[PDB]
Order: sequence, then C-alpha cells, then structure tokens
Amino acid sequence: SVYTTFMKSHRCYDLIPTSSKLVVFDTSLQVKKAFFALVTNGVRAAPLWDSKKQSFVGMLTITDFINILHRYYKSALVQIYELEEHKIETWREVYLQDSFKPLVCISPNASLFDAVSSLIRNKIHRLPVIDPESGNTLYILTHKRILKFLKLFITEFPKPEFMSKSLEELQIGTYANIAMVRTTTPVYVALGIFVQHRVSALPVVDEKGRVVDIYSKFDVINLAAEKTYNNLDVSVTKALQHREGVLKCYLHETLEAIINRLVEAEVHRLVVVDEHDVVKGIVSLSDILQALV
Amino acid sequence: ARPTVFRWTGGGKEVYLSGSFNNWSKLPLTRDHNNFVAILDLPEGEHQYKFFVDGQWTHDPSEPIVTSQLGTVNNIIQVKKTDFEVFDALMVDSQKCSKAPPILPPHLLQVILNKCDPALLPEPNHVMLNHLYALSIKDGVMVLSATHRYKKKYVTTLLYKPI
Amino acid sequence: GRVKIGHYILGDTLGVGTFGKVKVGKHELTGHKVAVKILNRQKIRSLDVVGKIRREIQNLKLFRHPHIIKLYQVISTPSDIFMVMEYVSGGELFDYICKNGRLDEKESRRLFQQILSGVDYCHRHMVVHRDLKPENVLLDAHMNAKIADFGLSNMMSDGEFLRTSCGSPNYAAPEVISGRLYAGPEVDIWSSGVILYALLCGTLPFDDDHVPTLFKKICDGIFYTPQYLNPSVISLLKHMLQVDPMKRATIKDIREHEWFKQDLPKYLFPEAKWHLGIRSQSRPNDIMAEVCRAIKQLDYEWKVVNPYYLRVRRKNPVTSTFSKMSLQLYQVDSRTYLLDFRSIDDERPGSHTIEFFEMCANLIKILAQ
Ligand SMILES: Nc1ncnc2c1ncn2[C@@H]1O[C@H](COP(=O)(O)OP(=O)(O)O)[C@@H](O)[C@H]1O
Ligand SMILES: COc1nc(N(C)C)ccc1-c1cc2c(C(=O)O)c[nH]c2cc1Cl
Ligand SMILES: Nc1ncnc2c1ncn2[C@@H]1O[C@H](COP(=O)(O)O)[C@@H](O)[C@H]1O
Ligand SMILES: Nc1ncnc2c1ncn2[C@@H]1O[C@H](COP(=O)(O)O)[C@@H](O)[C@H]1O
Ligand SMILES: [Cl-]
Ligand SMILES: [Cl-]
Ligand SMILES: [Cl-]
Repeated sequence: SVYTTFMKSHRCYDLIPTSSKLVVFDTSLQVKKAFFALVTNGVRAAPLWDSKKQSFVGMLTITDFINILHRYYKSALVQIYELEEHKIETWREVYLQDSFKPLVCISPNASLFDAVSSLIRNKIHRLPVIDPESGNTLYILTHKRILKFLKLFITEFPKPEFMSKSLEELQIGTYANIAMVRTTTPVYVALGIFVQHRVSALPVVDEKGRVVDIYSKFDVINLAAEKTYNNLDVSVTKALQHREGVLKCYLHETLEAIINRLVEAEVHRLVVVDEHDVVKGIVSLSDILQALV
Repeated sequence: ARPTVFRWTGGGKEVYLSGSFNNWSKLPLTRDHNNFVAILDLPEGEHQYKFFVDGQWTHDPSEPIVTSQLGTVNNIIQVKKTDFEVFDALMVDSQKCSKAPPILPPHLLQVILNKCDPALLPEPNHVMLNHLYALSIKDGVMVLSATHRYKKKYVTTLLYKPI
Repeated sequence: GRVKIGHYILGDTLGVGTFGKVKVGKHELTGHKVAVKILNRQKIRSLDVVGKIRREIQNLKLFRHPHIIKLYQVISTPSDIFMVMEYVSGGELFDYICKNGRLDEKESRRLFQQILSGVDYCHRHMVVHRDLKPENVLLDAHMNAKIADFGLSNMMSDGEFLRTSCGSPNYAAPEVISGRLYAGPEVDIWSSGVILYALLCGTLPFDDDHVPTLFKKICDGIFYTPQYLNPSVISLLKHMLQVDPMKRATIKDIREHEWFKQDLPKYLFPEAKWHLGIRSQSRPNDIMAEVCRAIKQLDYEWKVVNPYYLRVRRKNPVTSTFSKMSLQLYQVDSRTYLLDFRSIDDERPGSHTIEFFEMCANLIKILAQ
C-alpha cells in the first residue's frame, strides 16, 4: 500500500488549523444546557472535564442526545423531565453503567495512521488531540478532515490500481441489512434504529423501494436548535422540512470519483443506488479510511 | 590565551605597562582621545602589573592591588575562565549584582470571538494570548474563554462551568 | 603599537550608542572593516542592563536580514565585551538628508521599503526595535539602508505589554510620550512613519523648540503636507501616523498600500458579549484590598510585585501540580476600573488551560461585575 505509508509519516499537528475553537463542558453542567451550547457555539462534539478527577473523562456528542431522547421520551403531552433536569456526570454514570469505555485520545506528535486506526479500533467519529506536556485538548480530529487532507495528496501523487477500479469489484463498506426509515416513520422510531443499529444516517424511502431523502444524526441536532425535541411523534419528512437534492453513487462508478464526489459535496456517506433509484448499499468515510489503512 | 584589556584612565604624555607576563619590560600604551590602552593575551591565572606614567611608577588604585613582603605595591589581575566566554561572563555579572493604576491598553478590548466555519477563528494579536475573557452569567452558569498558542497554531478554549 | 581585538586593528570612533562606544576595525591581513561596540562590564552592571545585553546579543546573533547590521562575533575580556558587527561606509541616513536635500519620490520609496523590510523582520522575530530614527539607519556604499543600535529594543512576550518611554521625542509615538502601555510593533510603525516624512521632506513632521507644544503636536497627530508631496504617500503617512494605535497601519496595511507596492522588489518580503475579567467601580486600593482577602480565602500562595500587579500559585488536590496566574488592575475610565487575569506557562498532568479557568472562576464568583 502507498497511502498507508503517507499516513504513517504526517503528524496529527499538521491537520490542526492555524486558529480554532474548542468547547469543553464540566461534568456538573446541566445536560440540556450542554446540548444547547453545542448548537449555539456550532460544534458537533465537546470534551468533558471532571473537576473532581481533574482529567478529560469523555466526549459529549449528538449520540448522547439521541440516546437521552429515545431512552426517556414518554409523549408530546408530557415533558422529558430527565433531559430537563440532569447533569452530564449523572447521565454518563447511567449510560456507561455496565459497559465502561474510557477516553480515546491522540497526541499531536503521533502519526495520522495511528489516528485513523484509533477511530476504527474504538468505532468512533470524533478523536480529540491532546498534548502530553500541557494536558490541554487542542483540536477534535474527524474523518472529514483526514479525507479532505488525503484527497489533496491523491490528486497530486499518481493514482494506483484500485483508483481506476469499480466500487463493486473492490467491495468497500456495508451492503447487507441496511438500516432505513420511511416518509410516514416518526422521529422516535428513527432515533430507536440509531440506538440499536449504531449507524450515522438512515435513508428515507418512499411508498416504493426508491430512496427520497437521508435522515442523519446531524439532523437530530435541529430539535435542540429549534427547541422542538419534546415532540418525537412527528414524521421524519416533517422534521427535515427545516431545509437540497439527495447525493447518490452507483456500483459501476470508480473509487477515485466516489472519493472526489464525497469531499466536493462535504458529506459523511454516499448511498449505493441501483438503476431504479432504490437503495442497494452504503459507503461511509470510515469505510474508505479502513481500506486505505 | 584570552585577550585582556589594560586601560589607563588619567592624563599623561607617555604611558607604559610593565607586568609579570612580559618579564616586567616596559610596553607602550596607545592613546586615542585622552585614554591609553593595550590589548594583550594572558594565560588563565594570577598576574601582577604596574604602570610607568611620565617617568613615575604607579598602580591604578581603582583596580585591585597586592603589597609585597619587600613593600612593592603592584596591581593584580585574576584572569578567570568565565571572563573568556560571553554568556558565562554575563551570567557571573548578574550574580555579582547583589502610583496610579495603569491605563487599559485598547488591544485587550479586541476579541477574536465576536469579530464560514464557527470553529475557525482569526489569528489573534500576541498580546491578547493567555488573557481570560468571560460571559455575563445567564441561567446560573459561567462561560470562560482564553486563547493559548501551541507551537505555531492557536487554540481558544471555552469552559461551561456552573456556579 | 596597534590596538587589536580578535584579528582586527581598532581605529577611530564612529560614535557612542545606547550602552557603549563604537570603533572601526581593519583586519590584520585582509583589510576587512568591522564596527566594534565596546561595553565595559563594570559600567553595564552599574545600570541593571546586564539582562538587556544578554538578550540583545542572543537576538542579533540569530538575525540575518540585508537591511539590519549583522553581528559577526562577540569577544569577551575580563574588563569589557566587544561586539563585532558589519561596517557600512555611507554613514548616517540622517546626515545624508542633511548634507544633500530631501530624497525624490523614487529614492524615498526605495529606502523606505528597505527600512520597513528590516522593521518587519524584527517583528516577525518577536523583537521590537524601539528608537527607530534616520540617525540609527545607516547607509552602505550602494545607498542601501541598514538598521543599527538595538540597545533600546525589547522582546515581544505572549500576553505581555511594554512600558518604557524610550527613543527621541520627535520619533516617539503618542502612547510612548504619554507613557501608556503598548504592544510593541505599533510604536515602530509611528517611527517608520516619521522616517518616511523625513525622507520625502528633509524635515521632521513633529518639531518645535518648545517641548510642551511639540508633545501637544504629536498627540494631536497634526503635521504639514507640502504641495510637492504625492497625495498617495500623504494617505500612507496619514494611516501610519495615526494617534489611535487601533486606527494605525500594520506592516500588512502598508504592504497593501498603492504607494508602497510601486517598484517594490521581490527579495524584500515573503508570502454573545465577551468581557475581559471583572469591572469593580471601587477605589484602586479598595479593589486590591478585596482580592488579597479573596486569594488567601481560597488558600493560594502569592507574591506582590507592584501595588496593582500580583503573581499567584495554587497546588492541585489530585496531580499536586502547581499552576501560576497573574492579576493586574487597569483603569478603563475615571469612574470604572478593571481586573485582568493572565496565564503563566509552567516549565502527564491534568490540563494547564482548564486549571487556569478553575482558578479565575473561584475569584470571579466572589468579586464585583
Ligand atoms: N474520546 C471519547 N471518549 C469517550 N467516549 C467517547 C469518545 N468519543 C466518542 N465517545 C462516545 O461514543 C459514543 C458514540 O459517539 P460518535 O460515534 O462519535 O457520535 P457522532 O457521530 O455524533 O460524533 C457516544 O456515547 C460518545 O459519548
Ligand atoms: C583608549 O581606549 C581605546 N583605544 C583604542 N584605540 C584604537 C586607541 C581602542 C579601544 C579603546 C577602548 C575603549 C574603551 C572604553 C571607553 O572608551 O569608554 C571602555 N572600555 C574600553 C576598552 C577599549 Cl580597548
Ligand atoms: N444506513 C446504514 N445501514 C447499515 N450500515 C450502515 C448505514 N450507514 C452506515 N453504515 C455502516 O456503519 C459503519 C460506520 O459508519 P458511519 O457511522 O455511518 O460513519 C460502516 O461500516 C458503514 O458502512
Ligand atoms: N447521501 C446523502 N445525500 C445527500 N445529503 C446527505 C447524504 N447523507 C447525508 N446527507 C445530509 O448531510 C447532513 C448531515 O451531515 P453529516 O452527517 O455530518 O455528513 C444532513 O443535512 C443530511 O441530510
Ligand atoms: Cl553618535
Ligand atoms: Cl560599504
Ligand atoms: Cl532631517
């Protein structure tokens, strides 16, 4: 492999932007205020500071909101008291009660290969970069940032044998038992699929097998933004009304073009669609990085 | 050997330096404006010198002296190893050396948080780094912010802490 | 009968700088000329300028720009310190502007570009050369500008300001003559602005025999623009010589200016309300009395430097790591006063940045505004 040796050379520090923002929440902070802060500041994830332990215990992402929302929603007629009045540490001790997963972090001096491996190894999307000397969190590294950096090198350096090869011939990503929703499907049900299947996005399908829209974990953040989280009975299509044409890829298309299509549109995954505009599979940013490492 | 300066602060027509280092032979000092000098190198150790100022043998009283058993008052110089290396000599010199409120600079009033990606921020002025900024306590929770530089990149950290 | 240091024969005195005498030095064999700054160790310790020289040597050694005098070697003797630097035949730029008239738009620009290039190199190296005048700009045989005398120059530390009111009154910025706290580069821009005027006019923009009216004239930022002056350069001078440092030009703003860019050679240049701390409206001594009664209440060791500047330390209950932060009381207005919180970088642990926020949050919760 040629791309694997490139990742092992470049350090995490080279991916950190010239000047950035970093939101850190205290574990004692009210969880509802924590999600509203993710929205207001415009960040998808934040490291969690335990004032008593004096260390970064974890990360607060949309998955936490998806989990609280599904685990504690009763109806639109009654408020989610548990979300309204709960600290971050209180819910973290409930969620990670049986399965206790510690903080997954990378050093800026550590190679990008190690960072890409650490993401798949722990099955996560957000990896915080922490300096060993200071102990401070510097930047939260994602698949999209690595893919944007890798695509800059792929276009300059000569294209390998699989770049000109088809997506079907190489077999990259999940193609069997695809987790999907319908137009009539409510948000609570959709949130439930996100919980058990542990996937980033659910393709919204019409009366027929053809895919009309895509409901991502990011679209859940809108409920916190619009202060509309208390009504999860609403359909997926109704929730997506707040905002574009749907992006899809075919099984006969080349891997180099598929990589280019994702980074140009700035999306986490593309839908593997057949001739009759119906869902056949899926290809995530995590999958492309897996084959390349 | 290390070069040593012998300067004569005081008048005269003819000034000579005589020392243990040159077997007490009279060495003429050059005059610029009014002062007389000689830069000659000496081995690291003890050296005794004297001056011959216009037919008179004298010692510089500002410089350290040593009186002989025979009653010979000569100037002394202890050329140390530290006297040859610049940063060693400046280190030993530092060791040898033993209201109204300031008006707020307008630079500190300039922020990178108030003045596209929400995570991406403008490069801050070196002077506003490590300074603590805060937000008015709303909903009983305090928000703190500061910009710190790691290597050649800047990191503005926001802390949501309840009070 | 030759006075020799290194391998050069010391000659005539070129002048007397900030802390020392400067002499010519012709090589024993090659005849190569150098400028030797002679600093008497006993004299440079009489003034507590020992640290100032240590820094100046450190900086000038690392530097290598075509319009900044190169420091070749430093020779130490038991009595004095000899600073061997490059020699330039052309002498002072000030003297050029005196003996000959004012420079033409073309030559004025040429030399201004070269000076600003060097002024930029200094700032890019966190070194601010205060005392930037045509007396300190030297010229070579081929009319090239060369920045000299870094005696009054100081470092640009992260988070810290400068106070010293150093340099000639005519070239000094309004904040310098007012003795107010400055960042650093903005005062060199003002100095570079007056140098520019001096080149184009042959005279000073701010000058009077009466010192009080001169200081008023500087703080009023008013200067005469002669009819022969190009309105484009007048706009540059107006932006450069701004009384307000926030309204003043940056090396970037100058690089972008139309008059500067003209015939500029390639070799010269490369390439939701937030508040700072708390605002207690009490008496300046009464605020300092409240913070000391609050620092000790939170069990923290401190050392008072100024009646308004304090350095505090606190031991971590878990990692046992000691973290430091500085407090400074500024005057916003005649009615309101503000307290500033600044982090102090130390020398595996917890997190330096978050630990600093924890400290401040404690003292803010028990303070005014
Ligand atoms: N570095 C980390 N340390 C601890 N927990 C983490 C870390 N990164 C993610 N998590 C947890 O992993 C779970 C799933 O997160 P993730 O896949 O990254 O979601 P998202 O795609 O919205 O960013 C969450 O419960 C989150 O708290
Ligand atoms: C008379 O002194 C000199 N004469 C020289 N000639 C070429 C005749 C050269 C150098 C000096 C000199 C001057 C000073 C000094 C001063 O002049 O204040 C202080 N420390 C000095 C050390 C030396 Cl070697
Ligand atoms: N809708 C989906 N159904 C099934 N698997 C999916 C779906 N979306 C993503 N995946 C898979 O989930 C894994 C992690 O991807 P992701 O969480 O989408 O970044 C990859 O192996 C994807 O192929
Ligand atoms: N295949 C896709 N085609 C079009 N939009 C998509 C696709 N996948 C996700 N999105 C949109 O991307 C946004 C979420 O972004 P993210 O999960 O960060 O990539 C939502 O607005 C989704 O509707
Ligand atoms: Cl002089
Ligand atoms: Cl020359
Ligand atoms: Cl003049």
